[PDB]
Amino acid sequence: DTKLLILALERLKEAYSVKSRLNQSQREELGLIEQAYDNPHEALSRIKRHLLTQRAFKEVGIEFMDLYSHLVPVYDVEPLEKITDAYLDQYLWYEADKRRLFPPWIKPADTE
Amino acid sequence: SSSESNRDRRERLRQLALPYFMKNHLGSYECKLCLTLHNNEGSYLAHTQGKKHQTNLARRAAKEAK
Amino acid sequence: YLTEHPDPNNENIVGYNNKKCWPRDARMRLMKHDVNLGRAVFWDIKNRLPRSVTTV
Amino acid sequence: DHNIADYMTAKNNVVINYKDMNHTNSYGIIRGLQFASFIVQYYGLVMDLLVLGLHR
Amino acid sequence: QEWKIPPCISNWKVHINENFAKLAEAL
Amino acid sequence: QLSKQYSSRDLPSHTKIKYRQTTQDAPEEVRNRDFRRELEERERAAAREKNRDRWDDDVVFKNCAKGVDDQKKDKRFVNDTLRSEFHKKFMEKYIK
Amino acid sequence: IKGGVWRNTEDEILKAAVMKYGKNQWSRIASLLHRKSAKQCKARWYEWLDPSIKKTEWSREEEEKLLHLAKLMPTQWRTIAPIIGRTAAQCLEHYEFLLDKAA
Amino acid sequence: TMPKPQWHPPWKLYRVISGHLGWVRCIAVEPGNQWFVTGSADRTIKIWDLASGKLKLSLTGHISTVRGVIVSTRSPYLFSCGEDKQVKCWDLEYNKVIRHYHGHLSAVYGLDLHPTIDVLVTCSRDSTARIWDVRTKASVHTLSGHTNAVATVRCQAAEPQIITGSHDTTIRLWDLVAGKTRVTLTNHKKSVRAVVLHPRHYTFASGSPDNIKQWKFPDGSFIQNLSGHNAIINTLTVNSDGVLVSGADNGTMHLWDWRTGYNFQRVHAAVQPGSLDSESGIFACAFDQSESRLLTAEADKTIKVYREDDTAT
Amino acid sequence: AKTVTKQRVESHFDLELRAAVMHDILDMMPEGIKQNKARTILQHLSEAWRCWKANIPWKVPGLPTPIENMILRYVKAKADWWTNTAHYNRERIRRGATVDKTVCKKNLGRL
Amino acid sequence: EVVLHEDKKYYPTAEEVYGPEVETIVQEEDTQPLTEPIIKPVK
Amino acid sequence: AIARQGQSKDKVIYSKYTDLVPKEVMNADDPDLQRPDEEAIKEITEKTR
Ligand SMILES: [Zn+2]
Repeated sequence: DTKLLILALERLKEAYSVKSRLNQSQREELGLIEQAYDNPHEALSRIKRHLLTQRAFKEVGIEFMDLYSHLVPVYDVEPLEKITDAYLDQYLWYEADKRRLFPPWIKPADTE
Repeated sequence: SSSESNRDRRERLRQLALPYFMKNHLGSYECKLCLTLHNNEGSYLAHTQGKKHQTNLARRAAKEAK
Repeated sequence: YLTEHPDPNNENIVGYNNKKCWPRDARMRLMKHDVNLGRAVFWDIKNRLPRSVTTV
Repeated sequence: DHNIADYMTAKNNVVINYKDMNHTNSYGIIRGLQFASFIVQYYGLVMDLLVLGLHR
Repeated sequence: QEWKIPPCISNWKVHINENFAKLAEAL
Repeated sequence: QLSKQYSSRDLPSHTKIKYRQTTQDAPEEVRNRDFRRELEERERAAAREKNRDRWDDDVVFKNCAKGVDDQKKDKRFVNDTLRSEFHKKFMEKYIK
Repeated sequence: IKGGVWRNTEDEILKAAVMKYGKNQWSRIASLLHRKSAKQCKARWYEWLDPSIKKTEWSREEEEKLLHLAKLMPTQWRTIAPIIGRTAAQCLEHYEFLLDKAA
Repeated sequence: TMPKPQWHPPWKLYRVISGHLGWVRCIAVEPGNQWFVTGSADRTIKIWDLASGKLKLSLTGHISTVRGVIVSTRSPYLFSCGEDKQVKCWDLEYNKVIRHYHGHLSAVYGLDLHPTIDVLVTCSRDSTARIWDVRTKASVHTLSGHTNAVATVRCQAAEPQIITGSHDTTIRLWDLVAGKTRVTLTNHKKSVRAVVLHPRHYTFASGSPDNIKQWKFPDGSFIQNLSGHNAIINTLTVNSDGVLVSGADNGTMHLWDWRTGYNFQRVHAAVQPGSLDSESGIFACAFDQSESRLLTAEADKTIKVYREDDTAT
Repeated sequence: AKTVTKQRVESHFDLELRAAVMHDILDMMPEGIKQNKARTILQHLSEAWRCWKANIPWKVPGLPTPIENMILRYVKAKADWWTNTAHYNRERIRRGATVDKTVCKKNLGRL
Repeated sequence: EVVLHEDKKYYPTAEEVYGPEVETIVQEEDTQPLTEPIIKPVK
Repeated sequence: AIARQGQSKDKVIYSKYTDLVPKEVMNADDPDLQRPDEEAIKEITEKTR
């Protein structure tokens, strides 16, 4: 579990790595992720609690990155649900690879 | 200093929404029915916006109407 | 394919896409057997995907 | 586990806000979710099972 | 009276189909 | 009280007036013409022109693409900016 | 760090602020409160404090409708909540209450 | 009436042409029935084959909505004017603008050509109208006068050369060489949006939301009052056959006997396939040279062509 | 004799739209006789236009139907102008002709 | 029966609304591409 | 005479009720309404020019 949570948290930290003064919400995100390093078991239990219960989340921001040809959707979530979802993802992919869920023909693959 | 603006703004907002609330010879806010003292008028107002403050006005309402 | 979609005027070659980046000798030739084999392929694939699910 | 499923799904149902606008997404999947990848690849596995057919 | 105009005081300045039942119960 | 100020735009240009000529369609011709006959015959001609012009043993699904002949959605013009087919195409193209 | 429990003072001041400034200006309302952001103020308005929200017991019809719909569109609370006229969190709590008291 | 007067055949809708993206505000027809032109909110001017109804040519160059379009008779020009402020002269020999007439302070609502002299007359929101020397691009005269936006202006050869009306509900008749008013008529209660001069009679008509008045020439004695159809009416147009057409903002069109005010037909026309019911009504309309076709410019972004019904009686 | 220009075009179009509606309807709607809701009808105009920008259906409980069909007409016109402009600008940026700091962000917001 | 949002008609056919007698044609583009003259000069 | 006061006698000004009231008919045509003539127009046009 610690392995997974660590990976996901690093991933989240990687978007802000250049780190200008950012903003308020982003500040909340860095402080909360930073919190997750100090007391991991807390974060893991809170996460599993969400996954067992909450069916209603908060509103996601949306904005368009401009490639000058086709626009790219961009979504913004509150940090709590981002850490929760992130761990959910590292875990899902891990179990998935262990159990050989995806046959080889699907190739945005880690190997190559 | 930004903190000073909030004190000013939260007094005026509790003046708008405001007949019982006042300010004593000191700066504190007070409910003259309930004789309670309030740290901030808005904090005081909530007590002023509470259901106990409501009652004690009605009780004094009856107590005068008798 | 020709059973459900006939082409008496050989119009299957009108809207077929080739890759024009390449030189002519490298670019794909246009022939009835070949083109129609192509559209027959693409059509056969498409009919395996219900439109409400996804499409091509 | 059914719980994980109900979490993942229930997440794709939320409110999209841009300045003035608010609406509910009851249908399309949200790409920007952290775990959206796994949904995409799995669903894609399903439609693959459609295209190739189970035997092949 | 008819040409009374509601003041434009500014704020700036749902049904469902039954097919969902058939589907869901089917699954 | 007229100012001695000038401007670039104002200066002479096209000082000659192009009068219509006889084959361009001088008013003389126009007065004489029977338009109605001309308009009818042209119309008829146009109409005529138009007339001249015209295994897998295993699968989920039997053919979806049976009678699906495109439909006249691009023949309909719609006076509604958000439901014009042009707008749909634009919206389709530029958002992801 | 900003997150925390909601206070009667913050909540009443939120009432007054929303009354004065209007629904679409959140940054202005978050400016007056301490330890709370604009997103939190908005979602706190529309989730709970909003007077149009219905706080009371569920009638029999609302329970029939809620159960039927929840069996129709599993796990989708933001789609169902407007149909029954209740808050998503509220109808959630009531649903887990119906399965909780049902056995 | 005189005696259940002048039987005219009804008209039917013949053809509908799409292909503007904005409201079509203006239709004009070329001197030889070859091509008819349209100005639009699209900012284009399009020229259409009268016969087939196919689009010949799209011009671009106005910055804003084109409001008014005239094809000169004696020279191969278009004139157009817009909400932009700009009145342009296009040489149809090259399909480009050769001159531009500068000086109104706001949108120019309307324009017209003197039939023999070679002078252009324009109306603007700024409450003036101007007489422009086509050749030198020069404000010959400025017609001060009305208190609101001047809407429709017509030009004639004989006496009162310039007939104009405005949103201030009063018509002034302008003596061209003086650039002063000879006659003020004040008999409409609401804005005068359209006027029209009768081909042969030496009379003229004006339309307002309330009703439509004919006038004697000069000096505008009152003559008749056609009452019937009440809308904000944008178009009045007349055949040599004495057929007067009234367009309107609510979509309605009525045909009138010029002589009597007998309103023989009422046409309410379907809005376009998409559209909305509210985007109905005809901004303007015109008659080909043969008097055999009526063309209308509509807010549903179409052009409709009406044809006189041959079985009629 | 100031000349329409890029800096002034959006302002120009809305200026002459406010004037278009004003002249048309106050010369069209009337019999208030005193002043009929000119400030107010225009505030209904801007209100409706914002509502269509937010994609919020806009229904005023009381109102004359000619006023409502009015606003819906002109609002749809301005919507057609704004939208067509948006398409065109995305075509220019796609081809990479225009380099401007503002039209990119604006055009983005539009799409 | 069911219609995907891919199609889903809004508004009747163009032709239907006007009726049969009138001809409704949608001109888009144009013909006689511009280098052509409306009004061709004398020679 | 009030209204004229500023102007010369020559310049016209409507004021009486009679002016307002309608006058009828005038027939299919009468010499009364007609476009000055060719020749008057030529004179006017030339002097103007
Ligand atoms: Zn108290």
